[PDB]
Amino acid sequence: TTGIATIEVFLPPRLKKDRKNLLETRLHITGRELRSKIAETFGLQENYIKIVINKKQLQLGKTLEEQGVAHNVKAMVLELKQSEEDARKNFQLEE
Amino acid sequence: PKVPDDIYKTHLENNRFGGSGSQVDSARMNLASSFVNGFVNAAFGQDKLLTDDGNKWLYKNKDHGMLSAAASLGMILLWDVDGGLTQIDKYLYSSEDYIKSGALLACGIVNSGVRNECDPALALLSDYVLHNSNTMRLGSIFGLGLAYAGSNREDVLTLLLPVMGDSKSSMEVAGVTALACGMIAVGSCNGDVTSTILQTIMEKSETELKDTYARWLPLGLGLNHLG
Repeated sequence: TTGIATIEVFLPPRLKKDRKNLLETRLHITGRELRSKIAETFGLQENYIKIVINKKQLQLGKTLEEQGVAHNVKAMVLELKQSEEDARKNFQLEE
Repeated sequence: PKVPDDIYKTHLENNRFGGSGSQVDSARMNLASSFVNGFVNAAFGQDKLLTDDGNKWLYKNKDHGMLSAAASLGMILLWDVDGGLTQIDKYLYSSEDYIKSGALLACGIVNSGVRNECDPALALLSDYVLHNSNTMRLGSIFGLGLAYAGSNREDVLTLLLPVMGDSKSSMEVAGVTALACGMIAVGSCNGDVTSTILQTIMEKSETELKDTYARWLPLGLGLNHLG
């Protein structure tokens, strides 16, 4: 309704909480925005989380509407040992 | 977590290969040790060898071991999807390419036997089932097939089936694709899969029918007709 989607966000059992959670949000927003909002609503590190959406990856530089999200789309949140850019950099510096 | 060397318990046998003739990190026994570490410490979610020295042990393997050894971690991290999936990331962006292929299969192999409403492995390996490098594509497709064996869901099957006609992919990729389609749809005898794989196996020529990996394609058919 009203151009807002109730995204079903799934958090790890490592953070002991409800496995399936509802997040009401818009669709004009971008990937940086979705990771930031998931992080603040569930108290996670926005740079240490990777969101998988509608059987795909987040298009971080692209908006939600373009990447294919809609109402009732599942979103798995995944933690990282380093930052999402540091996930590249850490190995990219060790040869 | 047990150590492959301790499973061999070289600390007690008379090491008749030692001293000067043991000071090499040769490929073959390193691959054997990685497989042993994966098998013995499987599903326990932790290791002492390839967690602390994760990158370091990988650096002393070579060639197909990277596609193997990295994927070995996936067996240790079985069914803790958010466990392995937080651990393969350091290798999801690895400078090494073969170990990237192993990691991209470990991601899927972690999801083997369990189904998630999110289908995380589907999401991760969907964009790499047509990767240009054969190793990346192979790891992605093997992991995705393992993550969804017996699922029979047609989105994955329709993502998989175009690879049969994809003659540009190396043959072993077609073999792994047939194997994945077979285990994803076991015994169902579904026409959508079956007719496609029958036409796939129908077109190969003499030099293709005799090659090493084609022998898997009939199995991909047979798996769809189990029992």
